[PDB]
Amino acid sequence: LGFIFHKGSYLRNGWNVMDFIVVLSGILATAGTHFNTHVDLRTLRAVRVLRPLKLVSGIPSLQIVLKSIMKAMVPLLQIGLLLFFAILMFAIIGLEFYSGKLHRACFMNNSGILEGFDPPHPCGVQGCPAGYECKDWIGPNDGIT
Amino acid sequence: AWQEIMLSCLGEKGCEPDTTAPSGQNENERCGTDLAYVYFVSFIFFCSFLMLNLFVAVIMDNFEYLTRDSSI
Amino acid sequence: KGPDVCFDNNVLEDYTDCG
Amino acid sequence: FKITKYWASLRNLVVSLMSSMKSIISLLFLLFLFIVVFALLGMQLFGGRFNFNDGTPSANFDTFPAAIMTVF
Amino acid sequence: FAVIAVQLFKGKFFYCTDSSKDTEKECIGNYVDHEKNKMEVKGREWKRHEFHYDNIIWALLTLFTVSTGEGW
Amino acid sequence: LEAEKVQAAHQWREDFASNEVVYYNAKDDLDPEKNDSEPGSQRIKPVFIEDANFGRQISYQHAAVHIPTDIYEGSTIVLNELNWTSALDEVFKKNREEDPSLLWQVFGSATGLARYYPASPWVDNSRTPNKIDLYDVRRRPWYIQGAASPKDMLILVDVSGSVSGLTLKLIRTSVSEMLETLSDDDFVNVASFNSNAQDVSCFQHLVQANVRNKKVLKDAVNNITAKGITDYKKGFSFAFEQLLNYNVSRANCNKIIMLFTDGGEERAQEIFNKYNKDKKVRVFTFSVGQHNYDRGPIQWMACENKGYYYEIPSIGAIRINTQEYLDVLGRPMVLAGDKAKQVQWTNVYLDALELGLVITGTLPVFNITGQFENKTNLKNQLILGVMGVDVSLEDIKRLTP
Ligand SMILES: *[C@@H]1O[C@H](CO)[C@@H](O[C@@H]2O[C@H](CO)[C@@H](O[C@@H]3O[C@H](CO)[C@@H](O)[C@H](O)[C@@H]3O)[C@H](O)[C@H]2NC(C)=O)[C@H](O)[C@H]1NC(C)=O
Ligand SMILES: CC1(C)O[C@@H]2[C@@H](CO[C@@]3(COS(N)(=O)=O)OC(C)(C)O[C@@H]23)O1
Ligand SMILES: CCCCCCCCCCCCCCCC
Ligand SMILES: CCCCCCCCCCCCCCCC
Ligand SMILES: *[C@@H]1O[C@H](CO)[C@@H](O)[C@H](O)[C@H]1NC(C)=O
Ligand SMILES: *[C@@H]1O[C@H](CO)[C@@H](O)[C@H](O)[C@H]1NC(C)=O
Ligand SMILES: *[C@@H]1O[C@H](CO)[C@@H](O)[C@H](O)[C@H]1NC(C)=O
Ligand SMILES: [Ca+2]
Repeated sequence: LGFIFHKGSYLRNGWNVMDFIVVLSGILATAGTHFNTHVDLRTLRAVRVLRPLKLVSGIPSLQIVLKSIMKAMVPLLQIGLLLFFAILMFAIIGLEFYSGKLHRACFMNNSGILEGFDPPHPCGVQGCPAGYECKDWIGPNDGIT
Repeated sequence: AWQEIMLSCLGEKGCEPDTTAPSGQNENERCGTDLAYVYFVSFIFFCSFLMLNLFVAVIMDNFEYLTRDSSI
Repeated sequence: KGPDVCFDNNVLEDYTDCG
Repeated sequence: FKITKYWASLRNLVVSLMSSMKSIISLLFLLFLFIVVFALLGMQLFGGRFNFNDGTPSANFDTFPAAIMTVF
Repeated sequence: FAVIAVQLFKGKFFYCTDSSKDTEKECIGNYVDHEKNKMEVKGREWKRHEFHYDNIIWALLTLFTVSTGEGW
Repeated sequence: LEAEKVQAAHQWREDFASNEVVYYNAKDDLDPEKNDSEPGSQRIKPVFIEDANFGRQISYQHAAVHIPTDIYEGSTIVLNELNWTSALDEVFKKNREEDPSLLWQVFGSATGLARYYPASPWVDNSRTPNKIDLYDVRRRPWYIQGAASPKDMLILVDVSGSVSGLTLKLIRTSVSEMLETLSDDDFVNVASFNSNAQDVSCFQHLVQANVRNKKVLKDAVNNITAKGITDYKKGFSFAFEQLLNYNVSRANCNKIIMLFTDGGEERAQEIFNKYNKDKKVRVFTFSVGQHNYDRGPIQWMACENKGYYYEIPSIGAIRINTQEYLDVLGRPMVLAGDKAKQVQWTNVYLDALELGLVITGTLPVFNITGQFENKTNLKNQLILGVMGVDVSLEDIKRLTP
């Protein structure tokens, strides 16, 4: 076939471009021993995981089902924009109200070995219950939430 | 985690002091109940059904907007 | 100076209890 | 159900399912291919990196049958 | 599915509170628990898991729990 | 001698409901609480006098029994032991009445029990929170020292990639508690392999296992880190080569390899042919960690090489599997029947029940069921336990006026 310039060429197909990308990364990632992988890629054989999709590329009876499925989801790309708006609108508000107020937790006094609860109990103006003191803390899920 | 609320509402659980009675301090250590299974299995079936209706009753209300077409 | 007598490597030993 | 009046409503459902079966299987198969792709991607990103000092969790990405069942 | 799950997991959802012992004969006594990082002496109990599959009613309940998604 | 004879004449049971066993569990309370007794056994409440010779509450009427906190006081093994070790009480008493200046005399059993004669409450771990009774007689220096002949270990840690995380925490705790079971007559050296073997510490040969060397090895082991592919052949070459190094001081006895791995599919048959051909070196293999890698090769090296295989899947399995390797090493000492019943005295140490500096004389006790009617001898290659009678250093200082 062609490559690009020809109209019906190789890359003008939609699946052949990703077929080509996968084989390109197969050629490149196996060019490591020559340079001892001095580039320190750690990022090119992760294209190998796209190789199962070449089944869809080889069986058009699967593509004309995949296209139907992707066709039924185009109307959804306005709930998504509606969804990502809501997520943003409730994030802005979160930023105003809880922005730094999740960093003190109630740890047992027990100086040295601090204890805390197993579900850690935060502080605020709502202070520590009985014999606990309000120490510093990374966030709730090791700082992620 | 409704399943664990159901399990922690079951029978033989402790009981609150009630600070209003002289008896039933050591006894009435049965302040759960095994109707929790019915209480949570049914609600999860009712709330999940009564919501489905509220969903469909809305969807079918706007079914003209949702099946709008450029032709029609 | 170490102990005079020590016992290892008897031929009669029953090896068939590995685990 | 054959003895009731609901037989048609259900035999027709089974007929419509059995007719469209090369397109239900070829569609569960695409769900399976995308689960496989995401399982292999998760193996690349997180394969063997889950050995924490607590112990590797059951929701691993180390081997394939345990990457499939966490993408699930 | 509940009948199959009973055939498949009946009586197998048992565990000793001490991970080293794995039978009701062995699971008796006291044991030191190191894993709480407090190293405290607890008692060995032989338990079931809370959602098991040892009777078709229990299979149905713990499959309803899977259906609602929670804690599967 | 009495213990050997009495055990040889004990018939196994499982029925202790009506034919009970009565004994004094050292970890009971003084309060007359009948809720302190047991289903399968009945507890003595003793009358304790106070003595200055021991400094504690003594009662010369019976021998106390200490059962570890991990071991159930009423399992079948423990109830059989609590039965057949009740003639020891009258032998204890006759021993004392011959010589009244005798300190603790203890039978430390292979089931974990210790039965010590002048019955006293267990020192500090009877009943009080935040202090747990971690005593286990099968680890005490006199027991380790009478239950086997001196060792030459070489501890082969597997620090490769796959042991990182929990398995490495467990490996370094296991190796610490393996070094803890070593005397001054035993020589040790810790080596670690990942695609090439190297010492974890500064010692390049088998050094003596004294307090200072053991501390160096522990502090090296705790610094160890997991990285790289595993090579069993290159690590076992190192192990076998370090046990053939005779230029150094050694306990020229009981060469051992303690392989602390998790699992693979390498059996290294060729290197066990080339280095351990006539099987002079034993190989004990430990499978540490909660994992799923193959355990076939590990279970096979132990069989091929007179060893034994232990699984250490969590902390709390750490403490038992080491004293188990000693359980194995005492077979040749059993088989040489009465050439092995020599009393041996331990280095000075501090008594568990507080009396200060005491050496202790030990003597292993053998299992003698099938004798003069020679039988299968399934486990007649293990010892019942170790007898040990203490001597105080203050007692020796009175003979040197
Ligand atoms: C000293 O060695 C003797 C044998 O050389 C040990 O005696 C035997 O111990 C085993 C278990 O350790 C007994 O097996 C059990 O027997 C009962 C009744 O037959 C059976 O129900 C169990 O399933 C199991 O087979 C065995 O009976 C017992 N006696 C003999 C004659 O074999 C003895 O335990 C050793 N001493 C110590 C302190 O371990
Ligand atoms: C819009 C709707 C309901 O979904 C589309 C499209 C055409 O039919 C589908 C339905 O799936 S199936 N296998 O039951 O025919 O089948 C395929 C071909 C998978 O596409 C399905 O009809
Ligand atoms: C012209 C018809 C084909 C349309 C273009 C190709 C679509 C399929 C290739 C991309 C599939 C997703 C790849 C990213 C990872 C899920
Ligand atoms: C000719 C067949 C008659 C069957 C009458 C009862 C049919 C009930 C509906 C069957 C739905 C099957 C779905 C199975 C799960 C994918
Ligand atoms: C073992 O138990 C039986 C039953 O009480 C008893 O008769 C026997 O004397 C016990 N053995 C010893 C050595 O005391
Ligand atoms: C031992 O620990 C020290 C302290 O961090 C470290 O610098 C050193 O690298 C460790 N040992 C080796 C051989 O790396
Ligand atoms: C041991 O001594 C011999 C004899 O001097 C010497 O040849 C050898 O290199 C020394 N070292 C070892 C490890 O054998
Ligand atoms: Ca490895």
